[PDB]
Amino acid sequence: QKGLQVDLQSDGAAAEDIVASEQSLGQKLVIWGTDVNVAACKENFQRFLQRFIDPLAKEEENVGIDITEPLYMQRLGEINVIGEPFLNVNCEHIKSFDKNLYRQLISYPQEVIPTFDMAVNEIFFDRYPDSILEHQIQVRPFNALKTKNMRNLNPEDIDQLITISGMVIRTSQLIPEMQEAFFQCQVCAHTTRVEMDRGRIAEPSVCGRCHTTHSMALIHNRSLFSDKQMIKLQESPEDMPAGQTPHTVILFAHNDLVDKVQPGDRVNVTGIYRAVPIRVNPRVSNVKSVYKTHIDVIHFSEKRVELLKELSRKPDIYERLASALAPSIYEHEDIKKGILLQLFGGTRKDFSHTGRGKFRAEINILLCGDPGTSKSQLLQYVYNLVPRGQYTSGKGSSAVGLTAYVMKDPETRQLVLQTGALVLSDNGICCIDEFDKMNESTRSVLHEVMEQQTLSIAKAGIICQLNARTSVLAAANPIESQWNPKKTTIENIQLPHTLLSRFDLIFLLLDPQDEAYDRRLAHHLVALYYQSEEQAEEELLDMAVLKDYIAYAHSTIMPRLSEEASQALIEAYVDMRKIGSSRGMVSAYPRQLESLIRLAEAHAKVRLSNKVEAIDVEEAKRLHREALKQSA
Amino acid sequence: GVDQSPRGMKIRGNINICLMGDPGVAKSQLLSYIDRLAPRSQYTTGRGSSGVGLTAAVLRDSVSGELTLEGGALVLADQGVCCIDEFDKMAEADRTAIHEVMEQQTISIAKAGILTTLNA
Amino acid sequence: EQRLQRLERLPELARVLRSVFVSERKPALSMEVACARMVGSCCTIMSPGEMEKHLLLLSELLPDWLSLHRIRTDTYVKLDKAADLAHITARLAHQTRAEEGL
Amino acid sequence: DEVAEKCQKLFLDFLEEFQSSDGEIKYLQLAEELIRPERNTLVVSFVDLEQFNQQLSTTIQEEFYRVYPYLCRALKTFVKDRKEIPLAKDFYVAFQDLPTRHKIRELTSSRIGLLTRISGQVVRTHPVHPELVSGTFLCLDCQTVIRDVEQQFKYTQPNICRNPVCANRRRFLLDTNKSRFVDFQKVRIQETQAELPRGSIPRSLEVILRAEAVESAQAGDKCDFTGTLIVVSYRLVFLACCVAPTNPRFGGKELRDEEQTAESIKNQMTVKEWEKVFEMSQDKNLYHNLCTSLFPTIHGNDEVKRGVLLMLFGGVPKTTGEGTSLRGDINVCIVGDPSTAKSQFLKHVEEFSPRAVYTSGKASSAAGLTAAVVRDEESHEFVIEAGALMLADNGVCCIDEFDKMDVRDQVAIHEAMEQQTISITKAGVKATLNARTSILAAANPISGHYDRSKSLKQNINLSAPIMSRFDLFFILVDECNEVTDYAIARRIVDLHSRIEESIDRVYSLDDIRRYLLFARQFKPKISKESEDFIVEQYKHLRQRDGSGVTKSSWRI
Repeated sequence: QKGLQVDLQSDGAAAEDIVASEQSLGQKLVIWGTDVNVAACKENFQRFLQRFIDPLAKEEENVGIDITEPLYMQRLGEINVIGEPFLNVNCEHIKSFDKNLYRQLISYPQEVIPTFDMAVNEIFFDRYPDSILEHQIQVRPFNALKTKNMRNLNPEDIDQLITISGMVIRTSQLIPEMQEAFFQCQVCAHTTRVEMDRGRIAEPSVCGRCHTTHSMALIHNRSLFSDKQMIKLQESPEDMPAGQTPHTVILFAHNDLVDKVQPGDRVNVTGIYRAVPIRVNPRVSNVKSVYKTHIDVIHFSEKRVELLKELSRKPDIYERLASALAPSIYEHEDIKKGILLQLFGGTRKDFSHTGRGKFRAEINILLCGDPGTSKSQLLQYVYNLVPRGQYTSGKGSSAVGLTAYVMKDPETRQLVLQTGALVLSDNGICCIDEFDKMNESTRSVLHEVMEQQTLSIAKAGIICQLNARTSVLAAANPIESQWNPKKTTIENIQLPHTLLSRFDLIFLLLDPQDEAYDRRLAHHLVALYYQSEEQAEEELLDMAVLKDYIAYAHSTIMPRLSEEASQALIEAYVDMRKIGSSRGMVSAYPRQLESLIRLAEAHAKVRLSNKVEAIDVEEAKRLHREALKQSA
Repeated sequence: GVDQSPRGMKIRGNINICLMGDPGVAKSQLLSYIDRLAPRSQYTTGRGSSGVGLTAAVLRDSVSGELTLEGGALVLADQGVCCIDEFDKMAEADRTAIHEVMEQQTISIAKAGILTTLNA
Repeated sequence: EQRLQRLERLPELARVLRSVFVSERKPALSMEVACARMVGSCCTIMSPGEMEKHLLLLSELLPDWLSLHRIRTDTYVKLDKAADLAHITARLAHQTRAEEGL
Repeated sequence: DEVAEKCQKLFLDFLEEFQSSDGEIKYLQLAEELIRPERNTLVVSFVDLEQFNQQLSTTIQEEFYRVYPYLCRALKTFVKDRKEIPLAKDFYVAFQDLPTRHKIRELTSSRIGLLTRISGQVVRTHPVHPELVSGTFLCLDCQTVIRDVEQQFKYTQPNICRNPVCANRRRFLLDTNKSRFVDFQKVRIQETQAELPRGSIPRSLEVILRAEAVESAQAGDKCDFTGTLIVVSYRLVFLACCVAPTNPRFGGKELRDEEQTAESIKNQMTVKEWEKVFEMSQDKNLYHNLCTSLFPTIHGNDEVKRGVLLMLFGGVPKTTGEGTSLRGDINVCIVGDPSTAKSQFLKHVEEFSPRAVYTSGKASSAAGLTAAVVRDEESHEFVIEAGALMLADNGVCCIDEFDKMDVRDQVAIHEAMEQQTISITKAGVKATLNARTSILAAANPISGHYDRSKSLKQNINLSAPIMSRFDLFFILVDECNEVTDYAIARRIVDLHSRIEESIDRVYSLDDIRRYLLFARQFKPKISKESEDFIVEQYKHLRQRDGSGVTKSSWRI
């Protein structure tokens, strides 16, 4: 938009008295429609680039920029060397300098952002006037101080700087948008740059020297275009409400911002919440009563880390955290003991130099029992706390509909792909029930998801190989929902041998008929049945520590094997092979050997130590030993 | 019973009762009386209509561009009495959704897209 | 022995690296983004593991033809593309004869 | 403009000053062919133009759409001095030989007017269609014929007629014998599976070639088109010029299509590829040292390492007396592992050899990988779409889990291991092609493990017609001794503890790919002392087949 400036003086009179001195007749000029003047906003921004000192700036992140010296004074020699004339200015630095300029940028970023593009050019010419680039230096403000949602969009926030973080599902193709028009005369040679601002189409009927109507043909092959990438984004899963589906806002990206945000990441979108009337007919100027809400995209503390390190040295942290996942059942701690190590998994390693690049270090736990007795709380509690959890139904959803399938789409004239549920929870945890009565076609597609970590689907002329991987848990059930001592554990599980062998541990919900067994289970649920909320926050820690305990070791401590603690894995592998009695000479595959290494990496990750000793190795084989006696 | 949801989790509640009997032993007297007795209880039986219109009725709303899923006996009977006859005659898909709406009374809908939790 | 085949590509890469910086229209760039930009542009069937090796054993011999430094993210690589190849080839040929004469 | 005129006068002198091999110019022999009006070849080398001028060739590739009519009038004037030509036929610049290649994912908004080169491969094939270039209209208002009507990218109509009184603001009339057309093909390219390391977003791009660029354009060409991207409602189209079918991505320039002598290949290859394949080819353990240097994570089992190396080479597609090519490729498959350790055998080949696919049982239906047929949505015509077996020509296709599949898919692939061709005529649409792709199958037992009580034919699902058309058949050796698990466990510890340090290969992967093209050069022959040794060894396996009386298990 190119708006004019209207002076705010008395119409019809030049100056009513007031000699020499300037009383109420100074610089009252301002843009008509905005309380931001170019002659006033530019002067307030030049001092922001010269008189701004941030002593609290770090050195590992601001390499090349001095801390004591002004930061923006050293950035003059950085824009002309990176190639692209686009300066990255953080909105947090503006509030710490002037509070008046910070409120004018967010309230109306339509004329303040273009004003900043002309102030940097004046300072850049006073330092390196010889170094030139493509077009001019533009300012891309990002990282605001507002965190709202699509439902809290007040009607007073129209055409303002709103920053809402989310997750991008999929992106569109490339839609060229012709900006400046280009024409060529059919008689002479003359170029004309017609500004097609505000979505207007017009062509001049008078040439340069020919001066003949209908003699200047249009050529749309030498003008400047711009790709229009339609990016969709909804509410972030970490701050979304429960009980309703989130709203998706359409995002636009032009210039160099096209193909920058990959679909499937969590990038803070900083744009301007604008609104344009939908044009029904491109010929006749029609205005729709329902506008289109579009947003033009522009671009831990130390009080909690020290508390997590003190608990790592305590030898009781592994027992306190394992009992926090049992809010009702007192016993049966060995069932949920392996679930705590599932969120950690282990540090993923790369071996592309030997022909084996992809490798997953996640732990897959296998459960079995009655779906409702003791498994009703272990399927809905790991979904509300963990933000990377995706719940889905087995029988309610199709086999190919859960993953990434192919579906017709006559809108884009291309057989595009669609997302699912487990393909979005990468590096997290997937939630899925009903594994004993699941579909036959669904069991077949799981032979390469959690095994090969590469979903290769080549059908209907669609060559696509997905690289999504996520630890999936299961909860089986016998043919009679009860253990039968007359038959072995092999006949009870109806799953084939190739399916149960891909899982690590194995447990089973047993209900003994002992009289003394109810003395330690029935006397516990009644004690907490009449008690309200006068003991939950007194004898048990809060849930705010568990969410912050796993968000630190997953990107700081990378444990690895050594030379002494790794020798115990060979001797323990030979002893667990000649089992017999139950099934026979089995367990002769590198499956249980690979899963045993994942158990040692998960135990050392909770202890906050990259060095793995022989203590954590003895604890890995102890969990596998209890799984054998449970199913026998 | 008690509906306070302590210790983070949610305890059980709502009285449950099952009855087996041939539909014809004056069962309508025990059903029509309890239907008008409870303020939030609609007269729904096992027959009279299709099985995909009383517990899983999908309505394709093309006026707004969404996808909803309603029932007929467990979507509008909050803190009331759910009246239904012939508990063992429908398909297995209709009896699977009862595993979560009966214990803690939480409607779980997850058919690839519809991600919501109804409270009834 | 890991750089013997690299010295043979010096008269070959002198003409390939000259055209890839002109057709891209972009003046200056970096080496971090070069792992996914010019990795498929230069006609080299060798593994990408040795792609960051020719950017150090060539600019240090001729600092005038290519001047750059190292940091941690988005470096500043400036290649003098305004020089004729009639004299650049004679400059890189001085160090080539010294390698085969050892 | 005077800028475009300066780039044409100096370019005219380049065809006479810059020499080629001797004291003759390569364009001199090309001028003798342009006299005959049926061939218009104007090949211009870019690696040789920079030797005479560098700053002049910068504006040529930067702004090519504007200098398009200037190249047609400059080359026509230069050839006029050689010999007088008629004034009734135009030409077309055939600029090829570009050492710079651009990726399909590397594009912005100012890619128009840039003379670059795009890689990839074409799948769909469309027939030829003319294009109005030099036409002649006729005003229906004053009955006047207007000549010299050039059509660019829109409907260029004469807004002002010859009579300066009125004009025709509607439609005209297409001339008959006074309109020159140029046919083209609207093929559909596709991203290559060997250049997408991250992200799986398949798409295509409109490619339009010239008149003489036809013929050599069929479903299965891995060529790289060269031209300039043109912007059209508002769509995208890459105006190509010539074709050059070579190896995927980079690679060599000779395989099984062009044959020459041994003295002309040494002048094109590098000097580092001579002594490497000379002193190492005289060893005695060359067939064994290449097995451990490629699979360091596999301990023992020498029967699976010596068959994967021979899978890439194998036999050659010969020709019978009547002129019909039969077999010429080796096939192998393993069985005896419930997809626990055989998965690494297909991954090492997929990363190494770029001409390979990867799929499972349920991921491949009846067609898809062979030849899919579906009616087009914007043309309404039964087309033929290539599969995965046609893109991996002269290579090897991978497939795992041979159990979760029906019976209709095995019937449609029976002509792959015996005839190595695709003959699908569906709907009166003939589509008979050929592909020399070996099937790297991997059978899976019924109960997961090999049952010792049942017979050897009761543990697999493969019948007799399937195994008869297949070549080599291996079975994974299963040993239940205390020394088997004691030796394989030591290799796992050294791999997970010493990251990127357990590999001790004697030959790196850079020289293994170089020795792949030397095998397809000198074709070996058959000695006169070997015909008596083959006739005496087949009778041994003939009695080994009939263990009982006549038939038994594997038929040979």
